[PDB]
Amino acid sequence: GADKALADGLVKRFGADAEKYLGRQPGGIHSDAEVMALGLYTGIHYADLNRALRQGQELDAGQKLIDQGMSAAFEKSGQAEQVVKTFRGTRGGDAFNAVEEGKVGHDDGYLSTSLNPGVARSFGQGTISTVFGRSGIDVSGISNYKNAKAILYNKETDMRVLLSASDEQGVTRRVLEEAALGELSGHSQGLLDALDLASKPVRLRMRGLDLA
Amino acid sequence: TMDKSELVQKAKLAEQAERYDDMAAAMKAVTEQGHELSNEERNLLSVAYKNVVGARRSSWRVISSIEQKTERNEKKQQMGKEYREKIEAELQDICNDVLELLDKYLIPNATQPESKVFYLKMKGDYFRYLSEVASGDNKQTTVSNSQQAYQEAFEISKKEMQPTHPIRLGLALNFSVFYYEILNSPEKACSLAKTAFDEAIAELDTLNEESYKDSTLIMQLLRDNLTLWTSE
Amino acid sequence: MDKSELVQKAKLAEQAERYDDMAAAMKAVTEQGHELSNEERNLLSVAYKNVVGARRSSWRVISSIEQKTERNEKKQQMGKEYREKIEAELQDICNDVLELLDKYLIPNATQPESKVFYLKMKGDYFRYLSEVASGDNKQTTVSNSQQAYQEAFEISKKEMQPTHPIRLGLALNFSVFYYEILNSPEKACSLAKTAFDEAIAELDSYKDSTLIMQLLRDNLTLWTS
Repeated sequence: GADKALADGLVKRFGADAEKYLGRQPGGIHSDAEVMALGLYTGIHYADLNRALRQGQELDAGQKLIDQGMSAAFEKSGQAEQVVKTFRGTRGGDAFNAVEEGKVGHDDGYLSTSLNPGVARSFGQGTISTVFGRSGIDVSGISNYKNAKAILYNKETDMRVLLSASDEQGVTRRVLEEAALGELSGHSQGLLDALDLASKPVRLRMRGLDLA
Repeated sequence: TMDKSELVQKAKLAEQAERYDDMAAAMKAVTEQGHELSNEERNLLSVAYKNVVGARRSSWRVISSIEQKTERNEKKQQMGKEYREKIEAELQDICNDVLELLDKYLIPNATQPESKVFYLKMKGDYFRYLSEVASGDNKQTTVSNSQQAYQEAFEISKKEMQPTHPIRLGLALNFSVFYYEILNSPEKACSLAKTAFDEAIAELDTLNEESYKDSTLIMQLLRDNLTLWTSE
Repeated sequence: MDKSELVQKAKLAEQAERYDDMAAAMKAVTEQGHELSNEERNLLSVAYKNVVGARRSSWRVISSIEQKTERNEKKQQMGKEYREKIEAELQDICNDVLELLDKYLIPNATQPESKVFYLKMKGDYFRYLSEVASGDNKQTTVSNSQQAYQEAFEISKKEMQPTHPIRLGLALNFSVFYYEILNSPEKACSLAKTAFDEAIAELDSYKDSTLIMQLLRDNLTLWTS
């Protein structure tokens, strides 16, 4: 119905470019429309789509269709059973440059991360991130150039900056966490307290009146 | 009389009730059974004694602070001195009991390097606490024993642990505080904190999905100490 | 140790937050048999408030866990045993202060101000015994609490101003006794209201009294919800 309407829209607009991704995830959690949209994005359209989202430009017909196919895919997916660690490198700054440590912010575009640490850090790259989340979509069975094993996070996904630091080379080294995980996430139960870290963590009118 | 399961539950109850002397006694008895502690049991033992020793370190600092500010009175000075020495005596017994558990059971029974570093770090910590109240010859003994335990822990951590491991990072923090506060070496403190920080930020891809926030928190403490100690 | 040494030791123990030491020092001062100064009385009161307070808090936590557990009989026996251990300590603390009150503090009190203070204190520690007591013993501690509070209230209404902080503190603790121990919100609100009304009628520079008056008013609005 709605899936078929969007799937047809993608084939009418991108032809064989959309259709090469058909059936690439036989563990069919996602519709044909979603698998083609995730493929079109992962393979090449990420650059033009994310540029338009980030700049606040109106999306053309093709971009509109890819964006609704990806939104629908995230709606069906939800949170995974375990926290996944992924990596991301950019030649310059990103949307989290502005976000201070311990505070949350988000990228207006979709957030591509990789399970492969290599196809991320460090030569040429200006900001290197380690991401922890549950709501990412694994697209490695749809599109996998350079065997990047990509995990995509939804556009405008709120991320907490757990750490923002700079290398002695000038490389920004960041740790991001999906805000929706919680604040008790990433803590091994009682270890910080047990580590006995060397760092500092009635009223007054009687006193001798024991007021209940 | 009491089995391991009973003493572990008693310790968890004592913790909630903020009855740390009870928590420490229960975990001391568990340790003296001679078997290697689980991570939960180890953390229970560590939290118990951290609070038991912590209260005396805090009290010692307060009575020491008062001793300086108090007026020129032979009787008043003698009361303050006596009271500080009473706290010192308690602190020594606490540190001696945990150092006894560490030498007799905790360090020799540690089979994984994670636990070995944890307990050797702990040995450094309690000798550091003895150093804070010690003077003369005894101070030189407790100060050397602290550095030796921290160094042995540091050696194993660099060979067997990732630079982001919270146990390795917590050790780097406490050992750098030892150099800064006990050896009065801002240079040695900064050198250690900088190397640990640099090595951890170079390999953030080694962050464990279970303890990543423990790591980032200690990394922040390291960086904050470095910027504070390298002021102006 | 001399009185002067014991009082200084108690002031040192307080700063160091070593309340067991503070209580032992002030217990020894009291056992010398002379009427305590307002400073000494307040030192004794703060010492035991913290010593008993820690056990009241621990008891409430272990009692709360006992109800929420109810899964393993071995776990149930540990909780029961541990709560009874805390109870036995609480009973020892209260018995020591009630011993000081009956043997020295109440018989040596020469001014009504102090007489009210110590009888109020007697009511407080019998109230603490009542919180953990059961059956016959509970009935004895509950009666002794009411009797001490009533005895203090009679002297406070005849010899003290309605705004006196000792009189107001008594009205607060006695109303809490009616509410928590006798489960009588009516008796609780009647006492708290009369004390508040009597104090606001005769206010004519004390933020002291005003703070306790606020606690009484806050309880009245909370209980008449």
